[PDB]
Amino acid sequence: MLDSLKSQFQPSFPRLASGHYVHFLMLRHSQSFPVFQTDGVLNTTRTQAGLLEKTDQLSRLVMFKRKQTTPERLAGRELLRNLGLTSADKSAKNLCEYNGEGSCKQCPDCILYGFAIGDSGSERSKVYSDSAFSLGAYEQSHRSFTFNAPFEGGTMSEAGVMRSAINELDHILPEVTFPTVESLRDATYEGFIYVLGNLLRTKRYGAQESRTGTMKNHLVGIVFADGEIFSNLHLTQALYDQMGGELNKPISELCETAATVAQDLLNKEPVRKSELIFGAHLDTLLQEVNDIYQNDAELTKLLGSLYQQTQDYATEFGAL
Amino acid sequence: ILYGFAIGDSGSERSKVYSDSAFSLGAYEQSHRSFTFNAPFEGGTMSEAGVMRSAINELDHILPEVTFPTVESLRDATYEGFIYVLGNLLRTKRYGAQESRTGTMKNHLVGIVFADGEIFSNLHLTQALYDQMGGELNKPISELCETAATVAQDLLNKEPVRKSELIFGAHLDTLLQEVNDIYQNDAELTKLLGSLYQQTQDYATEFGAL
Amino acid sequence: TTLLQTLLIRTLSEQKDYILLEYFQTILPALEEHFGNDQTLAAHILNALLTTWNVMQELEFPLNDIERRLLCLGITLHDYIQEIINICLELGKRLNFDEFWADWRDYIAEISYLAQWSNAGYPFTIKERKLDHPLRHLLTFGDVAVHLSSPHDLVSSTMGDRLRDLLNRLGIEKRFVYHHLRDTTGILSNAIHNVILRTVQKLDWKPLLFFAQGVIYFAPQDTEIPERNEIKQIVWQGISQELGKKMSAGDVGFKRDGKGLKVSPQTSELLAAADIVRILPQVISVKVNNAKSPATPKRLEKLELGDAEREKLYEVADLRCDRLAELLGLVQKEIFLLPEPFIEWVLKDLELTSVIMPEETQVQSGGVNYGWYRVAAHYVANHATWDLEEFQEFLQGFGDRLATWAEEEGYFAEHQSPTRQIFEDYLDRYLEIQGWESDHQAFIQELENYVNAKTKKSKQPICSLSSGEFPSEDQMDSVVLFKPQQYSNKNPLGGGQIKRGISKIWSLEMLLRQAFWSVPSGKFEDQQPIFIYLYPAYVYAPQVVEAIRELVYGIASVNLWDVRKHWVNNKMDLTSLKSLPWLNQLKYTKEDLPFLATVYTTTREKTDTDAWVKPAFLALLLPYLLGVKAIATRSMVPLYRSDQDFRESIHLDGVAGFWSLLGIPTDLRVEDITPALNKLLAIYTLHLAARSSPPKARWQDLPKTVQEVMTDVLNVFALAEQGLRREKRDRPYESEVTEYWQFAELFSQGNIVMTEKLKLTKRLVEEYRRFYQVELSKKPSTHAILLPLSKALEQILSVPDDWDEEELILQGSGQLQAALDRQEVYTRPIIKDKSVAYETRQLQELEAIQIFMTTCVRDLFGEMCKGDRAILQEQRNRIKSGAEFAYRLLALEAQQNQN
Amino acid sequence: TKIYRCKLTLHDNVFFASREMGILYETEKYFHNWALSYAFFKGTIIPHPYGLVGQNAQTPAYLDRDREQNLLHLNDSGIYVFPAQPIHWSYQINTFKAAQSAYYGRSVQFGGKGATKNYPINYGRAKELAVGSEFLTYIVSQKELDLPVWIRLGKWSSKIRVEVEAIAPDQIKTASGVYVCNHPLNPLDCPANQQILLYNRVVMPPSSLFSQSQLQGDYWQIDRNTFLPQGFHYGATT
DNA sequence: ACAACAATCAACGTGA
DNA sequence: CACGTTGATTTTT
Repeated sequence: MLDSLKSQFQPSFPRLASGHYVHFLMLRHSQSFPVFQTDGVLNTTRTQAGLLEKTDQLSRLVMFKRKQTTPERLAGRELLRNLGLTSADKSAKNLCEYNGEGSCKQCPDCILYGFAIGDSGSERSKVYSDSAFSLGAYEQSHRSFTFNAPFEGGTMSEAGVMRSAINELDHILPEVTFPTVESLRDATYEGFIYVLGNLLRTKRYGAQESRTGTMKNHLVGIVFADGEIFSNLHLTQALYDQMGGELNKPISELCETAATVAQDLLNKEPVRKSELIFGAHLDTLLQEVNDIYQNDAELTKLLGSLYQQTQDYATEFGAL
Repeated sequence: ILYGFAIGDSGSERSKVYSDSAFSLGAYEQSHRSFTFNAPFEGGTMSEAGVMRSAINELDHILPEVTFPTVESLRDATYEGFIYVLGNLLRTKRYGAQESRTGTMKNHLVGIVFADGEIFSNLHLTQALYDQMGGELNKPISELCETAATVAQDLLNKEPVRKSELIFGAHLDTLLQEVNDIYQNDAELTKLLGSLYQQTQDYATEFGAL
Repeated sequence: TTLLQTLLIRTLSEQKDYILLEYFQTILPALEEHFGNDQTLAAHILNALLTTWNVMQELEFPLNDIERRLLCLGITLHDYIQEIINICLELGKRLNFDEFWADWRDYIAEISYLAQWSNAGYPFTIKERKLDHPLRHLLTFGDVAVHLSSPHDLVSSTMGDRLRDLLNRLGIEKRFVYHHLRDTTGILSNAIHNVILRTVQKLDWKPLLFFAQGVIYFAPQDTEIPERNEIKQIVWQGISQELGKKMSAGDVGFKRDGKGLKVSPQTSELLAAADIVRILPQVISVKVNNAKSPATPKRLEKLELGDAEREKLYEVADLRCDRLAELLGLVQKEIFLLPEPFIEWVLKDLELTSVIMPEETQVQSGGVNYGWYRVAAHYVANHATWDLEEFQEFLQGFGDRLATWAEEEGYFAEHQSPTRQIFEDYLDRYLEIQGWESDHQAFIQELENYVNAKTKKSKQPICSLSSGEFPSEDQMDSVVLFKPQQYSNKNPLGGGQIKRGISKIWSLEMLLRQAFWSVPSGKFEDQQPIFIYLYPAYVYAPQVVEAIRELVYGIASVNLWDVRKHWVNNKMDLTSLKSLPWLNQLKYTKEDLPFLATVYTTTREKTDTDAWVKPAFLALLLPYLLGVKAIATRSMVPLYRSDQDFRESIHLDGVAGFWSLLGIPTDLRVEDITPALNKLLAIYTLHLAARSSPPKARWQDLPKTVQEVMTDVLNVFALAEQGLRREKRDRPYESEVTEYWQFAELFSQGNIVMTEKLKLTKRLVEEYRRFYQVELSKKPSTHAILLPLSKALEQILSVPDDWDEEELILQGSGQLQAALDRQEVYTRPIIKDKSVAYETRQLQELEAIQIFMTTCVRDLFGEMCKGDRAILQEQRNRIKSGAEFAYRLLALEAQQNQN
Repeated sequence: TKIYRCKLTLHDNVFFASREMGILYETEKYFHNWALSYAFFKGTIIPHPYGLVGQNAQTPAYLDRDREQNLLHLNDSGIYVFPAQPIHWSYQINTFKAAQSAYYGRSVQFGGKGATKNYPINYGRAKELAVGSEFLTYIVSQKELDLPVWIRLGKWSSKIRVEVEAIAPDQIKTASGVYVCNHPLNPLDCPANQQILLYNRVVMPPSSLFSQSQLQGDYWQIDRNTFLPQGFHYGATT
């Protein structure tokens, strides 16, 4: 598989965006109790239940772009530090720090996910993404769990007085699916392996990741195109309607019905498409990228080349 | 340092032990019972003036031999930090509500996997282990720990993770003894965990709370 | 009375307007019942009535007292011949025309003719069509004046042409004139408007219509329009003197911080240098006031003074050292340019020339000016016999000496006046009186300032609250209502310009808010302020703007506990709210008229839900009471207007998600407000039952109360049981059994599975009530009421998961039969009734037990709970609570209908 | 010559830092023309450099022929987008944060030590336009135009469904006189042979729009209740 | 019987 | 830019 796809990608990172998009179609499946919160509640919005002309509105959980992109992004930076392509030490010549002045201008993270220092340089994110939505309703997709924090002596009382340390917290359930399209513009082949790496290699999202929030990123198709294909909301509303609301289905029926709904949508969207990797060609492509991420020699080679390409972009067209 | 803090001045620290909610391998219906409890007066009856106490209620408790597959994960430890966390996993034995009366458990460590990143969720190991048994869950704990070992190795060969070391079976029941030999020796443990204290106090003065 | 009656009857003056008062006493409260629920027909008729009454005052002959009544009735009927005289009979009696005048049915021919020719057998009583002349021209003037959308719509042809030929046919020699102000900045906009009003009344202008951005006036035909260069100097003097006296009293323009007392940039303009130094003894007597932990001992400790001097000072370290050190500090920091001409004065106008050398008074680090705290502590130690009030009498005289001495020497500058200049240019862009010359704005400067906002050739930051078309300056802790120094997308990224920018216009506005709302500087945002703006349905009459003045300056601080109490009492008829005391002859006549009518909540709890509970209620309420259109927002800057905003009656910008979970729209038409208030008071009256404490409403838990109500509708009864548990009451009242059920029916209304579960929980109990009836009069336990349902659920939960539904139905019906036969015979409706043969009582009992048990195992367990015991175990508690409320409701319904 | 009625539906929440007050950053309820013009035509017509460095990294290139990210390319392509009218809207106020990438985090005061430079340290609240919203714009062009059925806008590059119809020559008509525009309109793009008689304004970066205006000049009555200014082009007042 | 949390998230001034 | 410094509000039957 990967040996055939090497034709599609750019040979080196371009200055101007050229309109080659590789789109990853995924179902992110909740595995243990994620908490996609801001403002003290699970983020929700009213939406129409499905594309077939409903009167019927539906409150669905929203995983914002930040809440999914940053856990992918940071799981790339720790891989680059483990390969020794970047460093955490302030005295190293290849230091990179995530947000401040100390952000690199060369490393793969900085070129694919972007940076903004100010006049000393900025770079646009090549990884495009959207806010993901629960396939079902909030009322079906959450439960509220009490927590307490007693004295170590096992008691809510100490010295005869009670601690105020009790509250509820709101959690998403262990089967909730978030249909997602992640999209990568104008990437080199190794840029596609780094980003697809993040999608498969990162596994925790949202708050309290030390204790909760595992998700399984099931990739459902890869689609090469001249442009943007569809939104997460539009895929979710199509997928709800293909099921007619019988949301209580096993993971593999939910992934195979997403593979045919994706192809039903791609046929209507007006962008030309070079490749549509689905089914047994996706399962061989996934095996061939798993084989890179398990091999020390192969991965240090590819990510070494990515480094070089991004260090060359930096010095030729980038922030120098 | 290893399990983290977040109250007051002097900042907050993220847990280097990463943990997740664990699931019963079997269904709830085969895995629980409701037991009535009461509380009479010390006089041995539910009355002190002819009136009833009525102090009667149910509570639900998980049955014995119910098994919860789980992966605990430790990030960026020193070797002494691994011995501390692994010590907690082998040395703890009570878990639920009402420790004083209930809730003993037996942790069988089935593997230790050194890794470039996260392996599978607790739920995924559970759903793999149920399928491998065909739902025939009335099997002894030795056969169940040996079935968990082969599904964990099947799943690990499908993870985009470089695996530096994969301690299982006869190498793991070697290592578990070499760690029991630490936790049964007053000099070895004091030295090791004292070194950890220094390591964690130096982390604190160098990068942490100063 | 209704709140709308209460506000309106204050605006009238009985000596010659009593007929309009008779209307507000009787037709008005019926009007807002039928027409009150875009635009509302009650607010159209009220503004139409009032505008025709204001037009009537100009007529050169007085309209007859009988004909004034015809105008008042005809203008109400106009929103809809024997086929129409009956539609006037039906609607008049509904609207209580009788109480205006009993005579009206005589004049119904005319009253219907004015509201729509031949007599059709109904001859007119009013003498001749010379009396239908003023009546018809009055009525047709109001019902076009109230349809204007901006003050310009009388010079724009669409409706203004007919307003002139109407006024000419009325023979009035007045002319329409306007003012408009395009740019709408809050209190400064209100001040500009009310200074134009106070100016033009001297020309005998009289306002006829009010709009959110302006006024239309009847003004004489031989009057000069006021000169542009004159209303500029008038409106600057108005705003600059009104803010001037406030800074002089000290409630604005000064702030205490750790480097001592600060002064706002605009204080340095609006007060001359000589003025501020004469006011400082009074502003320290307000702004320097901490007697618990004053600054002087803390300041002297860090001086490390030593040398056996320390105790001479420390035994007199008190607030009266601070006040003097703070005065000397601000005069040194802001009034005098070189220090040495002034350190030599203060050290000799006080008696400290010897004790303290000149240079040792200037010791500082980080601006904290420690040296003056040593100076003050010597003067306060030497004169230690003083108290705080005889000290302030000293320091007032010391300031006036300093003031006179500074200006005899000339040691202070005639400081710049930049906010006057930019304000004169703000007026030249955005104010217009009809017949002013006007220019196209140079919008290039607004772009040029944005293009350079992050480039070295910009000296001060660009405004964070506007576009930057006027000169801007850094935000100050003593000017703005919120944090000055947080990250900005408008300041350059990675630059040292960490303070944000404010236009000099918005700097006067934030100071006018400190001065006239009396809110904190730099700290008001921590009160979680949400602002409700009461915009017009395009037009207000002068009496309605006076009515909205009496509201926004006089409205009571809402407490939801008694709004709950007066609505669960009065049987949830929302019309009850019309009558409650929402306020605290006109009483606010000296305050400016609200062109942008703002009211605001303040909270001391930290969460977004705690902020929104009063604003959300008030933003539904005020449109339901007054027919006004409300926008609720967190933004201190108000929303820029368009015709799209008016397409709903209410907007709520970013409500806490409890709103969306309930499915209330974040913008509402007038048809939607009574659904919305019912759902909002239903969630409040359920949250104040459970997840509350009697003095502490715990609105931080309203998101937990709503999510439970929406997840499964039986939680409405689980919460009613928690409230009974807190109140330590063993059973609900008869009222509670229908209240909490009408709430469950309200929150379920749109949902198929909730309406099915709520119908099922009634049916379930209505089935066992065929064979078991404990009488509630005997004060039975929750367990006795639930005897058959508890024995059904325990059966489903106790059996192995392998066994069939048709086995469960038989085993459980056995346990129900076994239990029933152990109760007393009066509890068993089929067996107690001796009228029919014993085997037929047994046969009817067995089939009644079987059908109930079939509903438990088939529909409750199999369909609803998915046939899973885990999902039933979570619900066991709320199924039980829902069945107790169902049993009490079925019993309350039986004991009524058995009559 | 051609006119396209384009209605924009938000498929995720849109943020622009239009004004800032303390912890709160908020989005104006009208999408500015120049923002939508790059959302439609950047990469297809206007260049899209992935990187910036220098003065070009914090200075706009809106109407500067010397730079590649001009809106003037579109003057030469014969295309003009108008600003966007909100048909239906809602706001969500949602917090956003800085990540603690290190195991240890100190809450640092903005402008304190280690925090002395303008970056998004700490936290803020964004008043975003929500998924529950619909906006209306018009594109006017002199050539049949292959408009993208998806665009991205704002601070977080948020997806909009564009559903588009060409307004056919049977239902538009051309006229000249005094007209109430009733759509939004950017004063910088106003040519000679248009003059603005009345306007109501929405104060907004980079430059204020009109939300309502009365104009004198040429127009197209594109349906029986809206009138669109003819001959507008980017920066025509310069 | 009894707790529903607990903290932290500048605002300048002065000299070089 | 890099040193230094430390006060304020008013209250939710």
